[PDB]
This record gives sequence, C-alpha cells and structure tokens, in this order.
Amino acid sequence: DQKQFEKIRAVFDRSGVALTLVDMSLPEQPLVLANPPFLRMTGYTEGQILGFNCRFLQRGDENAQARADIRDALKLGRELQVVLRNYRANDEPFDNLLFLHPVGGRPDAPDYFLGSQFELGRSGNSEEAAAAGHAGYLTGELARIGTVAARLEMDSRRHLAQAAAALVRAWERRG
Amino acid sequence: MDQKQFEKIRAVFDRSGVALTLVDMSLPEQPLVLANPPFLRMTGYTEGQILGFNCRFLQRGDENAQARADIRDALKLGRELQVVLRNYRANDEPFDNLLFLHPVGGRPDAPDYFLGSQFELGRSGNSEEAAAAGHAGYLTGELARIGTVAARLEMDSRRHLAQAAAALVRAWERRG
Ligand SMILES: Cc1cc2nc3c(=O)[nH]c(=O)nc-3n(C[C@H](O)[C@H](O)[C@H](O)COP(=O)(O)O)c2cc1C
Ligand SMILES: Cc1cc2nc3c(=O)[nH]c(=O)nc-3n(C[C@H](O)[C@H](O)[C@H](O)COP(=O)(O)O)c2cc1C
Repeated sequence: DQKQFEKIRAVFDRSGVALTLVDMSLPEQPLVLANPPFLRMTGYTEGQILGFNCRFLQRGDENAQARADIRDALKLGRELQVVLRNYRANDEPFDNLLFLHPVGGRPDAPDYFLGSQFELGRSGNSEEAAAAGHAGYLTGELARIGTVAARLEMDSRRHLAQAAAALVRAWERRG
Repeated sequence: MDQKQFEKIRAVFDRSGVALTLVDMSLPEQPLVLANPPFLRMTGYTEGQILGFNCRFLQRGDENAQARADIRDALKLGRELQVVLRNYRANDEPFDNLLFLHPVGGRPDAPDYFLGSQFELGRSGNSEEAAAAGHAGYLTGELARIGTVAARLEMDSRRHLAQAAAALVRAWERRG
C-alpha cells in the first residue's frame, strides 16, 4: 500500500528510541528511513546514509556470528535481537543491542525490515532495566505501525523485555 | 485544559496491553472514569461496577499507610509516583501492585485527571525486574500518545521509568 508507509514515517519522527527502516525488495537492503534519535546516536545525517546498508556502522569484520543470524532472520522474515560492535561517524566504538522486526509484505517475504538500536553502557545502574524498558517501548511502537495485533502485546512486550535483559546479562558476562 | 485528547485517551485505553485507569481530579472523591480490560481482568471486576468509585476499593484499609501518604502527596502536587500496594481482587485474593501514577491535563499543580497503570508482581516466571521495566517502557510510549509527554521528554521519562520500576521490584524482593 502507501497509506501505511506514511503512518510509519510518522511513528519514526516522534519516537523516543532509535528506529531504522530498510527496503527488502532491493538487494543492497538500503535504509529508506532513519529517525532523529538514530542519527543523533550515530552522528550521521539523513542524507549521507539514506540509500545504503547499515553495515556502515561496522568496521572490518567483528561480528561474524551476529551477522550470520541477521542474514538468516532477514531471509526468513523473523524477529531477531542481537548485540553488535558499532562505530559512530567519529569512529568511537559502542555496543548496539539490535532489535529486528519484519514490516509489511507476506510473513516470509516482508516489504521492509525495522531495526531499533539500544546503546549499552549509557544507563544509571541497571542495563537489564534500560534494555527491557527499550524493548517495552519498542513493542508499543511496533503495535502502532500495525505489525503486531492489538491482542498479542501484553506477552510480546514481556517476551521482548525478557529477551533484551537475557541478552544484556550475556553481554556483561563476557569478562 | 482542552479536548480531542479525550477521544484518544479512550483509543489508547481500549487497545493497550497494560492495565490503565483514569481518575477525575476535579472531584475530591476522585472517581474512576476509565478502566480498561487489562485492569478489569486483573482485579476481577466488570467496568460498570467500578466507574464512579475511588480506587482505594482495591485495599483492605490500614495497610499501605506509607504508600498512601506518598500517593496523596503525588495527587496534591500534580506529579508522578511509583509505589507498591497490597491490593485484593473482587474475590478477596491478595496480590502486590506496582502502581504508576501520572498527571494529565490541567495546570502544573492542578491536573484534570490522573492516569494509573497497574503492574501485578510475582506473575512473571522469569525476571520480575525486566517484566516491570518492560511495562514502564511500554507505558511511557502509551503516555506519549495521550499528549502528556512527547518528543525529547518521551525518551528520558521512559528510561527514568524503566529504572524506577526495577528499583521498586528490587526493594519489593528485599523485604521478603
Ligand atoms: C532494519 C535493519 C537495521 C539494521 N541496523 C543495524 C545496525 O544498527 N548496526 C549494524 O551493525 N547492523 C545493522 N543492520 C545489519 C546490516 O544491514 C546487515 O544486513 C548485517 O550486517 C548482515 O549483513 P552482511 O551481509 O553485511 O553480513 C541492520 C539491518 C536491518 C535490516
Ligand atoms: C489514577 C489512579 C489510580 C489508582 N489506582 C490504585 C490502585 O490500583 N490500587 C490502589 O490501592 N490505589 C489506587 N489509587 C489510589 C487510591 O485512589 C487512593 O488515592 C489511595 O488509597 C491513597 O489515598 P487515601 O489514603 O485517601 O486512601 C489510584 C489513584 C489514582 C488517582
């Protein structure tokens, strides 16, 4: 459609978490939407990145296993949450808890894919809390875009919160 | 304060996944004006029974004195609170209730309504801290559509709330 994509651009602007949309009917898998808390999180500008692949937040090859899961989830049209080593436009390193969620299309061939980025080590004291809170918030945005139904939202919010914290517990566990 | 917002407060309440209530602050009795199905399902009531009543009906009297004082303070000041209350369902079954209060409408120290969101504790067979924080983050996004919070402070209030909620279950866990 086209009414839907416009509602998506709306949610993206007024959103309090980082949000990226990429087109899946294009082989490079390009960004068609990056939102202000994302641009401000990475340092880039909506024009110097829109049309490319969010791979650019990576240097070299630091995320072999995580990139494998990503490529499989994109192929399958499945949600994924995964920690990546990223780098801002000023090449300062940060860990990115990435949330992936298929948008539009058919269940095995979505039109777009949504990514939500949760920077680690920003918070006051609890990284589990901050990540779950991110997850909980993101669940609400996803419901707005109309990817999730208005019933499956009380479990989905807690699943995502559990998964996000379970991942944070792993991230810290690497001593 | 104004309207157009009240049609979308209803819109939010009806489809939301968290327990949500709204209390009219222009009356000193402070009655429920909206209770959504997750709140109804959690407490064992139907909607037509509780509209018009003050939410203290979920209590057993003389129990949450410290909490109730903080709640009265929040309501008077017109600012937010998060507390834990001993509550009971319509069949007298006890549950613990992490309650999020948030001012809506009006002027700074005289809101038109207060919103409540109830998180039942101990029903998460995994991580209570993460479950409570997931709720807070989801509530924060919910409060952003009703117009109270929006833009930059919609991001900071979410991360604040997620932090506060976890700290509360951490305390809750401490005292047994
Ligand atoms: C919607 C979406 C958002 C993404 N966000 C990020 C990101 O923030 N950081 C990152 O390193 N990779 C991100 N990726 C992953 C890359 O775009 C890429 O698909 C991934 O690295 C696997 O690709 P590869 O074939 O280059 O190994 C995102 C992917 C999608 C589809
Ligand atoms: C919006 C809103 C929601 C509330 N939800 C609850 C609740 O779920 N459980 C509860 O015990 N009290 C709840 N309360 C608080 C009671 O209505 C009352 O304010 C509290 O018991 C403290 O006041 P009191 O000492 O006069 O009873 C809520 C209050 C407001 C404004």
